[PDB]
Amino acid sequence: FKAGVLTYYTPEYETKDTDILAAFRVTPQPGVPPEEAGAAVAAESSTGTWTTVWTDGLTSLDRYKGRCYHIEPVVGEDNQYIAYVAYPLDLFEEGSVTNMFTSIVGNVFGFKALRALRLEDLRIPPTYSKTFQGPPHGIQVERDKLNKYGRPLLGCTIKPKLGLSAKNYGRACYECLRGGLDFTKDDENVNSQPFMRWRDRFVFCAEAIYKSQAETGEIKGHYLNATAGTCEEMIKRAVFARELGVPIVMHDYLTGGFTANTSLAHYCRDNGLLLHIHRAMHAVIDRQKNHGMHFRVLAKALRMSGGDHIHAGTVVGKLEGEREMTLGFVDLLRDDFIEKDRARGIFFTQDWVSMPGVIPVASGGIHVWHMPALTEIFGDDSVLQFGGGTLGHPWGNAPGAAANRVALEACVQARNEGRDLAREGNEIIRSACKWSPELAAACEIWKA
Amino acid sequence: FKAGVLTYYTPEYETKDTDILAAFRVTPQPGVPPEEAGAAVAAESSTGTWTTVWTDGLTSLDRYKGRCYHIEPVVGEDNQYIAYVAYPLDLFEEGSVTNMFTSIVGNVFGFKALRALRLEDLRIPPTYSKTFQGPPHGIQVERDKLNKYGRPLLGCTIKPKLGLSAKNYGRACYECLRGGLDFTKDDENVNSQPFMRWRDRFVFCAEAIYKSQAETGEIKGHYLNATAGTCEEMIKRAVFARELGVPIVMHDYLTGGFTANTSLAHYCRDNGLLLHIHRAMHAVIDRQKNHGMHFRVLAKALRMSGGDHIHAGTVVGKLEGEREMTLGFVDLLRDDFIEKDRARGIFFTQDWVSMPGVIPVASGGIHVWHMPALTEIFGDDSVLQFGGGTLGHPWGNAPGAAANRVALEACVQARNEGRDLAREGNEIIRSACKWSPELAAACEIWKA
Amino acid sequence: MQVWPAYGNKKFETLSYLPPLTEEQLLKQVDYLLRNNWVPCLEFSKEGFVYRENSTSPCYYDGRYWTMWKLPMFGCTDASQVYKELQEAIASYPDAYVRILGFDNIKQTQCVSFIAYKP
Amino acid sequence: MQVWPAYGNKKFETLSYLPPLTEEQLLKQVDYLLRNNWVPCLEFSKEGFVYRENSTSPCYYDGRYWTMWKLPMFGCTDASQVYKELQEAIASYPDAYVRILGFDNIKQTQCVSFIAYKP
Repeated sequence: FKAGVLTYYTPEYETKDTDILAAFRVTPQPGVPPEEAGAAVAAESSTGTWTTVWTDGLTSLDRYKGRCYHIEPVVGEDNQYIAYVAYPLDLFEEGSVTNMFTSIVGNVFGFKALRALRLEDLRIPPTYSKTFQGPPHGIQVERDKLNKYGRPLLGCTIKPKLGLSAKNYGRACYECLRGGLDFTKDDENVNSQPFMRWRDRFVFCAEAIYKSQAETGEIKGHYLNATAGTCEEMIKRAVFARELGVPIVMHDYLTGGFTANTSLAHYCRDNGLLLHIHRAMHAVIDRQKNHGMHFRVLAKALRMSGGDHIHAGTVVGKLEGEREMTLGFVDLLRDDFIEKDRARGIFFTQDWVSMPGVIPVASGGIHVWHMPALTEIFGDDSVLQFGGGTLGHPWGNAPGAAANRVALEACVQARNEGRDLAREGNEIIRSACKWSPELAAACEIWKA
Repeated sequence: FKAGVLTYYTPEYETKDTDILAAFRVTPQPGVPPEEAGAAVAAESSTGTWTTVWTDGLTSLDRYKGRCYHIEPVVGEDNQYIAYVAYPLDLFEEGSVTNMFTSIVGNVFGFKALRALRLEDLRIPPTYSKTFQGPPHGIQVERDKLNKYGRPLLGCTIKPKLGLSAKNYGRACYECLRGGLDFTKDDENVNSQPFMRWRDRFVFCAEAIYKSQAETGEIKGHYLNATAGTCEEMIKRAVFARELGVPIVMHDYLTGGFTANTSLAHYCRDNGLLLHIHRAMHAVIDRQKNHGMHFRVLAKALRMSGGDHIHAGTVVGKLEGEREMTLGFVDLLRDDFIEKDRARGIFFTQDWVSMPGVIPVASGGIHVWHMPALTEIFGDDSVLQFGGGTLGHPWGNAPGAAANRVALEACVQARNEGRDLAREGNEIIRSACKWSPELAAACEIWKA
Repeated sequence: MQVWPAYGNKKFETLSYLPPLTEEQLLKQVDYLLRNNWVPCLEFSKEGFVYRENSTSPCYYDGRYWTMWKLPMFGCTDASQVYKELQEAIASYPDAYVRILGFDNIKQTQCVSFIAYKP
Repeated sequence: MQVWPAYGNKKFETLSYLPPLTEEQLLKQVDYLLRNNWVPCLEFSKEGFVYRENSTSPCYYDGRYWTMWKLPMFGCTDASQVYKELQEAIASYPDAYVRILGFDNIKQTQCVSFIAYKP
């Protein structure tokens, strides 16, 4: 042992089937070569230390180091590189997304030699993913529980999010649900607040769920937000939803956090509740191309920690490259086996070994004229959210819901007959306007 | 009500003493004027909607809107602005940092018209902060419980973080503590893992705490990491620390999350445990000047959610502007009343109305020659962490701990006599080397 | 402004907000199953809707199953054979609702359900 | 390589890893209190260290208090007056440890504690 101040760059390392793999987009400081930057990413997210310590001689630290095993340049960027890092399975606490994030992204983003750093993807090996419950139910079970097949599901976030009494809030829910939406939704911000306390909201929303279900003959739900300041409060709210017998609750998984989210996913599994996940605050982390974590990493983490729905953004008003990235992480959320595909931002082949998928939820200023594109791009296993697109209908919530349900079913019918939604979508909608006055009224407010 | 697609810019609005205020660094897209960008920040973090909804007529939505009440340019940046936004008290669930973050940063960072966005500061009004427990104990109570006065506290993170058996890990702890450190520390990554399960680590670390305390006559602690995949597991670990009678546990508050952290802070208050907080993953959020959230926001949030220590980085090897920013949020963490001071990144006067302060923890490659600077800059109410700076001493952990304790007390003694640590620091250390062979040995390994 | 009908407008999930399917339109929906190698299956019930008699625990409902008409039509090559069986089911149970299910043996799940006859 | 003493090296928190304070050095530590408007106070005990007799609950320890020598020296202007009282405490309790505390009436807390005499 001697005290005192590219070991982590191993380009010929063969990844193990038990390794957790990471793809980092790294921007070195001026004068830092890409190999030294990749080595630093691996060292500073594993066993790197600034001075030698005698305790290393009590173990075999090569068994615990992260290894940067490949570096590639990024096209169009003179100073960005993708550095691939392998982490041994033994670093990670079983079943803990919290520890997975801590271990991989806990420290390295602050290293001085890295001007910017973004985690783009993780390869979750089956040996590690089998230590997680995953979604409380997942896509196929949810469809069977709710008796819903053959079309995207439809939801609406109640607006204004704050300002309504609990009873007026529930009235809006009932009118949306009775017109043909499957779900209404608490805003991510709606938890418990002055003038709308959570238990009052739960009571009136439950009344609305059951009134609309009895009226329509279709099973209805409302994403009752259980997000709370403490774990005890969060579970208290899920417990009352359980008592009310309603089908679905909601969590803001990033602002509540993964430790609370995993607890709630366990409670939902144990009690038959579906779990709607909102990704509030994700753009603090995932927006900039040069620094943070891509949403697909946050999406894989939610599938592991547990949720039955997850918000996934929109594809309309987006360029082809952005839509391709969305479709990539939609497959990572829904499918059992996803082959590597860099054109869709899938940096690693991902095998979920029968962990159920999560329903992606599309949202963001969408209305009836977006129904062909949304149906074509997401397919059946999606929830399409129409907030202003329902409450903004000139005849009110039930006709607005009906216009959205008619538009969607018109698209589904035409698709099933073999028609091309990408080219015939506007005509399919116009044709339905001829017999649906609700859809015709929506189509004059908002434009193709 | 008519269906269909700078209202939020109110430059003459007078902030209310109950308002939560936010200072955003906003980078507009090309062609977006700063007033429209500031209006968008306020709208997209409050009541903005893409189409009119009839339900607005059931309430008074002006009572729920965020208002951008001031915009200023940023010197040296042609396209950055500080936009100040006021949020009504009624938006926020009492006692929930989770809801505060959701409400303010949940949505706005994704708005297309904002090329980049960073939350720099929050004004937490007393009316809202009084709904939070805050730190389980806080600076003054902690000093009284541990019987420690008149100097920074000293800690050491055990390395290698993974690779040691629980017993070998505890042996290293005992040797550090017996040499004069107040604390040893679980790495943020050390939770429960193959080859070192948490309950085994707790047993051996407790043995080390008590052996070193009996030997030295000074109260000792080890930050036992309770961070876990679920809330139930996290509390289970705190419960066993409680049974063992040890003084301090630890949480990774950002990766575990605020809902779990607030629960653990409550448990610690109820059971007399001090709570050490590690800020793992903060640089994913807080590193880039143009996007994310500044650490001072994450620091205020921890003080509210609850912790007795929080990692705060280092000041050595940093330029004067960086040190000024650190001192700014150190005051925000420790003090009762902090006046606005833009030179230190304090955008708002902050009144904590007797909520206790949090001890900042300095860490990052520091060793004996940094003791004058660290003591001068942080003062007594700090923890100085020496990982490699203890375990890297050529004579082992107890002499390395002794060298650090001697260096610190030499600095404290000289400061108390009226000497200038900024100019005499190296000579104070050299003088102590004359009678302390442990310090002399450390001073030849590492350099002034 | 028209008011969405509050009575006499009960629904049957996918396609039930559309006008009643013509025979040609129904055959096109069946052909969609066949092109996708999904197995059509008819089921029928005089009670059209879910209820909650035996439990109100989350996601428990009664009335999600109807009664199977014969067996899933494995090896069906001709959509008119499903229409033929529809007419047999109506003749045996003219006071029952009848709907067409689809089964996906690769996903290993039921994947389609749409109303085919109302009394 | 020297081995850190494992016996006979018990400690008393701040300054106890330094050589024993000379009288001049002790007066300088007291003057530091006075310059900061902190109130010196002596306390003494034959038992030098904490123990855990009555509870082992977290952050409970016995032996954190010693016994007060007279009262805190409010209005002290002269560090030699603290040294004078130190010699009185030693004379009355020569087999006791004696240490100097400081009290901060603005923070409203005890803020200093350092050993002044060992038997």
